[PDB]
Amino acid sequence: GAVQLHVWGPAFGLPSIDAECLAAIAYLAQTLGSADYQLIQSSPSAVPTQHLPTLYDSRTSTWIGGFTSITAHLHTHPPPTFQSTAASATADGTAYTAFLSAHAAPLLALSLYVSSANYGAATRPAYSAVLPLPLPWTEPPAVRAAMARRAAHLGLSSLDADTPEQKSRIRLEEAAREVLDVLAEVDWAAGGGGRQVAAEVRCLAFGYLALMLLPDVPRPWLREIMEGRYPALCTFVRDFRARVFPQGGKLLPWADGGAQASASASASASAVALRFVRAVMAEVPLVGEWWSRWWTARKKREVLASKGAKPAPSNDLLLLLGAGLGLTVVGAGVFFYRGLPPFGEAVQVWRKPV
Amino acid sequence: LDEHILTPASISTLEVHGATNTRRSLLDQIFKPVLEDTAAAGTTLGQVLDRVGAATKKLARFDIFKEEGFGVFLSEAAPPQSAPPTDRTDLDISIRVKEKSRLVFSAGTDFGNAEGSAYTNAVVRNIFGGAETLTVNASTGTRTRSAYNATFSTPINGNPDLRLSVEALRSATQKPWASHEEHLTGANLRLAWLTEKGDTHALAYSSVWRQLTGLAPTASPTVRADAGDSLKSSLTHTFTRDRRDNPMLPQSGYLFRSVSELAGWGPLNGDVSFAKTEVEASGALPVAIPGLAGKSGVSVGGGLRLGVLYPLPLGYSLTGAAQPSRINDRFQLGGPNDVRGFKIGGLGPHDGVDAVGGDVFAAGSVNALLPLPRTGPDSPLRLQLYANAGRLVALNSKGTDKEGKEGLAMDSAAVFKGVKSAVGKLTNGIPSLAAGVGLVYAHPVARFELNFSLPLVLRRGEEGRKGLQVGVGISFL
Amino acid sequence: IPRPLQRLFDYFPLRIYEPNELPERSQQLTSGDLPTLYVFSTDSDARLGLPSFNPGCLKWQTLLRLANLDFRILPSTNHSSPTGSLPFLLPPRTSPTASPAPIPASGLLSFARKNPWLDLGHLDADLPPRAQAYLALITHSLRNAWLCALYLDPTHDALLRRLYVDPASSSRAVRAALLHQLRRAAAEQVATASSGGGKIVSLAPVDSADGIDEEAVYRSARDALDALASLLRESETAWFFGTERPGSFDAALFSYTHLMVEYMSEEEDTESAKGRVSLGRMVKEAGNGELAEHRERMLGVAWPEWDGYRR
Ligand SMILES: CC(C)[C@@H](C)/C=C/[C@@H](C)[C@H]1CC[C@H]2C3=CC=C4C[C@@H](O)CC[C@]4(C)[C@H]3CC[C@]12C
Ligand SMILES: CC(C)[C@@H](C)/C=C/[C@@H](C)[C@H]1CC[C@H]2C3=CC=C4C[C@@H](O)CC[C@]4(C)[C@H]3CC[C@]12C
Ligand SMILES: CC(C)[C@@H](C)/C=C/[C@@H](C)[C@H]1CC[C@H]2C3=CC=C4C[C@@H](O)CC[C@]4(C)[C@H]3CC[C@]12C
Ligand SMILES: CC(C)[C@@H](C)/C=C/[C@@H](C)[C@H]1CC[C@H]2C3=CC=C4C[C@@H](O)CC[C@]4(C)[C@H]3CC[C@]12C
Ligand SMILES: CC(C)[C@@H](C)/C=C/[C@@H](C)[C@H]1CC[C@H]2C3=CC=C4C[C@@H](O)CC[C@]4(C)[C@H]3CC[C@]12C
Ligand SMILES: CC(C)[C@@H](C)/C=C/[C@@H](C)[C@H]1CC[C@H]2C3=CC=C4C[C@@H](O)CC[C@]4(C)[C@H]3CC[C@]12C
Ligand SMILES: CC(C)[C@@H](C)/C=C/[C@@H](C)[C@H]1CC[C@H]2C3=CC=C4C[C@@H](O)CC[C@]4(C)[C@H]3CC[C@]12C
Ligand SMILES: CC(C)[C@@H](C)/C=C/[C@@H](C)[C@H]1CC[C@H]2C3=CC=C4C[C@@H](O)CC[C@]4(C)[C@H]3CC[C@]12C
Ligand SMILES: CC(C)[C@@H](C)/C=C\[C@@H](C)[C@H]1CC[C@H]2C3=CC=C4C[C@@H](O)CC[C@]4(C)[C@H]3CC[C@]12C
Ligand SMILES: CC(C)[C@@H](C)/C=C\[C@@H](C)[C@H]1CC[C@H]2C3=CC=C4C[C@@H](O)CC[C@]4(C)[C@H]3CC[C@]12C
Ligand SMILES: CC(C)[C@@H](C)/C=C\[C@@H](C)[C@H]1CC[C@H]2C3=CC=C4C[C@@H](O)CC[C@]4(C)[C@H]3CC[C@]12C
Repeated sequence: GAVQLHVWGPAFGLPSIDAECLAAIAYLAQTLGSADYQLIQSSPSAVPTQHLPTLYDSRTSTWIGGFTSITAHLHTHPPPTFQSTAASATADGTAYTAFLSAHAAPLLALSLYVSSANYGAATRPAYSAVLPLPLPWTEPPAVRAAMARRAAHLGLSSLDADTPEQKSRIRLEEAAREVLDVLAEVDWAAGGGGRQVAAEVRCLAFGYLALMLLPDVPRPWLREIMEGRYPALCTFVRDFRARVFPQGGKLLPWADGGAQASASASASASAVALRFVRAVMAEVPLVGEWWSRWWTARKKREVLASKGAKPAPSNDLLLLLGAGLGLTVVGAGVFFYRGLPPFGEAVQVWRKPV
Repeated sequence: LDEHILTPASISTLEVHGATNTRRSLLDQIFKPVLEDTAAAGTTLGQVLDRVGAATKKLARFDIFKEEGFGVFLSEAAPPQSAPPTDRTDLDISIRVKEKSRLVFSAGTDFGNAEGSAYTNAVVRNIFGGAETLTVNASTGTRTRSAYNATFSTPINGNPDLRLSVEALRSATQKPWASHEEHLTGANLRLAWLTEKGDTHALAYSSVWRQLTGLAPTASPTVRADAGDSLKSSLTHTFTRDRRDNPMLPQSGYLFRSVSELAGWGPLNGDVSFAKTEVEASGALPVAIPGLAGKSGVSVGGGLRLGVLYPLPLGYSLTGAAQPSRINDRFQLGGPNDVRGFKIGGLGPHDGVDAVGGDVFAAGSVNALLPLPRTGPDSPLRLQLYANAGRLVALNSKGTDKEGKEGLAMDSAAVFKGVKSAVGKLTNGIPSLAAGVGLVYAHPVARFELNFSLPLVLRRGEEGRKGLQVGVGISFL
Repeated sequence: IPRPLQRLFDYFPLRIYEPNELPERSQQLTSGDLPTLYVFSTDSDARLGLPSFNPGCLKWQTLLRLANLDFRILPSTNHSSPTGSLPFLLPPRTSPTASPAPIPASGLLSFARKNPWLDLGHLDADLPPRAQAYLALITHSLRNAWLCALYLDPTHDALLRRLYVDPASSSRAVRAALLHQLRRAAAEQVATASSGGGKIVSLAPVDSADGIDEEAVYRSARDALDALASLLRESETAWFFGTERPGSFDAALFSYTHLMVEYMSEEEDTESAKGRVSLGRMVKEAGNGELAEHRERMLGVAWPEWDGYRR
């Protein structure tokens, strides 16, 4: 286990529920050996990068977050068991990676998270089934809010995701087509003809299309559109799944011999309590945003130090002593005020002048 | 009694009850002058009683005591002083007063509902036992721009007349007439002062950050050009002489109000530099029909308001290039509390539908309150006929030639010529005039008025209302 | 009931005068004989119609200049836009107190077609799907890199202040507040990106430079620049997709490359200290200078009179 990949738990008969995490899992399975990496089910609060998927290079103890960063790092520092118009192919791969991460993610967010019916039936149970007990009340809400913000530019809402209803279906179909037509020009099957893209691009495309197609939802507008209109993409997704993750991807080297047991290392009682507490203080109406900013800065400094940079020393001691001084001043003032004898008397009398 | 006021008396002891949370120095500087006022020692029961009444009226000014709890007990002084110079010369009075609640906190909260509407009203009062008052008026909307207000008031050297206030505010004013909204964020420093004659001076320093945002889709190019960020650090002086018998229903007397403001010039620093002054003069003359007796209720009132906005350079020099005024500072005319018969901001320059302001204005009014039949003159109801008129013009540099490639900068001569032309434009032509009848309600908290208007003369692009128009508030033309 | 009294309300008013003249500021700013495009620029630059320093305004200004529309530009702010964001166009006043409705960025090209100072299909033609995939690079990777380097980078603090907060107000407190909100907004946009972002910290979006991967954003920008250079190299002509005249794709790329070369192309001493190549240097070195020569050609086509465009 030279490198450890921290990803979400399995869902919808797939190794992971997140598109980027599934893409990273597929890339690792296709390139690295079975015993050269470990998969760890986790949540963003469990990793200092605060973002999944996250790779921890145990050879150097480096925290790398993001699918693109993980793929770039593994090319520069490959593990021992690594086996990955050339310029035009690289340019096409970069362009399609950017297009996927920029436009296919809002579509998946609209299908799974923005849609209230779909989120309340499959997505929320799937997220709650891969987290310890008190977490599903803090992390899935943040994930859903982030995905809704991602898909906000699409201009569609939960009501649209299903007579005005038939007008919304046209908008959904147009939004799906605007992405699927672009994605359909590439020969993701790596067969004869069509465009050619890198293995990383193919893995990312599968990661997005798998969550856009396979999950069974009460309102499968996206799955119906895909099956009806893009049989090539449906066949690519099915073949890639059946080739890379057979029997639901249970043969992957999950930590401690299982997906559920993998999370147990970082899901101790104290760790889960601390994560839940931090999530709670992050929502305080007054100091929540300041606490979140301080924690984010601390974790960013930790990640940079792990990478090898030399961040400026933190000024936490100065802030702590200033806050303590202010608290002591406030306490002294309130103690002076409390117990002060009344400023006047009940009766007040003035004698005649002398 | 009628004959009791002849006997001279002297105030021996002054006792005050129910002031357990008030500093001695507060009552010290007000009650000794009452105490030693018996120097005359002649028919004092006809003068010291009113003196004590004035003293308790001054006591009411502190706001820290309950009005319904003002008590004054009087009793002849039992000690038989040797050789009394006059009858019952020894006299003591007793004053009993109950303080208001020391902390009022009207936390109307709807935290469960999305629209919080948490109008916190911390009115912490009488801190340090010297009539210091701290007021917090924080509020929130439907997760929109939250309001914020915090005022701290304190009398100076325990003088209820001279009062110093510090305020920090954050509001969002809506301006439907000009198709935008103003976001205000700044602090003030006022020094109010009540003269013994009854006048009210008020010197205030304000440094607010204005923001024009939320433009309506029908916003005019002028409003679009004036949108952005601005800071106004100004020093303003307000003087009021209200001799009217009833401010809500002025039947006799007069009112003179002057609001002079200097912004940006000299030590003050900001994005706008001007000298704005407004003068308001009002009056009312009762008309008693000789046939009827007592207060007839018929009066012939009037009014007159003037205002000049003079652009000034930024710096310590009176001779320099000055920027033209912005829509934030320009005057607005028209409405029920203004020249009647016109829409709110219905007078002055109009860019399309937006009511942009002007630099000088001159409003006037001639009303005549009339009592309703089968109704006493003391009744707040009254019938009114008005003849409101007004003008509102904007400054421009048409007369000045050779503006230059660099614009929006007028020299002293250009600004003076523009001001002269703007003032001259008031004299030529009939002012925007409207007349109508209506009923006025003299509710003590605020005046209510509903009238049937009919515009007569107005400039093109101005808005007038020909139907029933209602008006509430305390300031009317 | 409406019929009888209407003969009385219509008689009034009795006298109507000519409308009051607009204020001096309104007469100086809103009066013009040409349509005015309101962009993020300076007073000196707007007089000569030089390119704006905001890429969003610069793209539309370049498209309008390629559309032959005779127009002028004036500095403005986001608060004055009908859609809450620059740029927008105000057609000339028909009357001294009346003006037509503002034209948003979406309707800019449609407006430019009705006033041919023609066949403007190339400026708004639908792109092929591969062209859309490549446009994703410009609209996400380059935009995120520009936003990060301009706002969240302390190196460009003086440039950001001079470009955005100094002309807004002369008050130090107001300038600081505006800078704080600008940085918050820019961090919020940058964080909504799979590369260099995507951190889950709370139910609120990330609004700080510490929740953003600057290295990932920079790497994505470099990859995007190389890919765009290769795509330009594919075309046989001097423009993208082998077109005879520049189009929407060329304008979109130019609106970022020109600004990067103009402002971010600083000295190599700063680059050597941190090992980070500046955005302008990356643009110049992408491919074999294809992006730099494309920017020069776009400048020679849309601003042929300008000559101080080097940096
Ligand atoms: C309301 C919030 C703010 C916080 C203070 C409340 C926390 C309590 C109510 C929650 C937090 C974690 C919860 C918790 C964690 C784990 C388990 C194990 C399970 O087998 C039985 C229930 C149990 C023991 C539950 C009970 C309820 C707890 C203790
Ligand atoms: C006993 C176990 C098995 C389960 C069924 C019980 C759950 C209830 C009793 C408890 C456990 C965790 C609690 C819980 C977790 C987290 C939060 C977030 C906080 O901002 C609001 C309250 C809220 C939503 C509370 C509500 C009460 C919950 C949901
Ligand atoms: C597998 C099991 C053994 C793991 C999950 C244990 C969970 C329990 C012991 C943890 C999970 C969440 C924790 C928890 C959540 C929130 C709070 C609120 C805080 O103000 C007091 C502690 C309290 C109440 C702690 C107590 C310990 C809890 C309940
Ligand atoms: C030690 C401190 C941190 C303890 C005593 C404070 C707890 C309070 C301030 C916390 C505990 C639970 C929190 C809480 C629970 C649930 C929600 C719902 C969410 O939609 C808005 C915030 C809100 C309403 C937050 C606000 C802050 C609360 C009320
Ligand atoms: C208080 C002392 C000084 C005495 C003299 C009071 C004088 C005031 C109240 C009187 C004196 C002259 C009066 C006066 C003069 C002329 C007019 C014009 C008329 O169309 C409206 C009433 C009005 C405006 C009245 C109002 C009341 C005034 C101003
Ligand atoms: C920006 C300008 C408009 C501000 C600073 C105006 C200041 C002047 C006009 C104010 C400031 C203090 C005022 C002042 C102080 C005290 C008194 C004593 C009183 O018995 C007569 C009036 C008089 C003399 C007034 C007149 C008006 C003054 C002199
Ligand atoms: C400003 C307030 C007080 C209102 C009531 C104005 C009143 C006066 C000044 C107004 C009302 C009626 C106006 C008036 C009526 C008719 C004419 C005939 C015209 O050929 C010359 C101007 C002239 C003579 C104007 C001058 C201004 C007058 C006299
Ligand atoms: C009640 C008195 C005191 C005064 C104020 C009232 C004046 C109003 C009601 C009347 C008096 C004279 C009238 C008047 C005179 C002459 C003209 C010229 C005409 O071409 C337009 C209407 C106009 C301008 C009218 C408008 C209405 C006026 C101004
Ligand atoms: C329509 C207007 C122009 C008519 C009614 C005329 C005057 C109005 C404005 C009234 C309002 C206040 C009045 C006013 C206030 C106080 C005094 C002091 C007194 O010793 C002389 C008269 C004088 C100066 C009067 C004159 C008339 C005034 C100025
Ligand atoms: C020959 C040129 C240089 C002259 C006429 C120009 C300007 C100077 C000297 C004078 C002329 C008019 C003056 C002027 C007119 C009116 C007012 C309004 C008053 O509330 C503040 C002072 C102020 C603003 C002064 C300031 C000084 C000015 C502007
Ligand atoms: C050539 C003449 C017939 C034209 C200019 C019309 C009117 C003349 C008589 C002028 C002379 C004085 C002017 C006049 C004096 C005072 C004011 C008070 C102000 O609140 C409104 C304007 C108003 C009422 C104007 C209106 C126009 C008047 C009455």
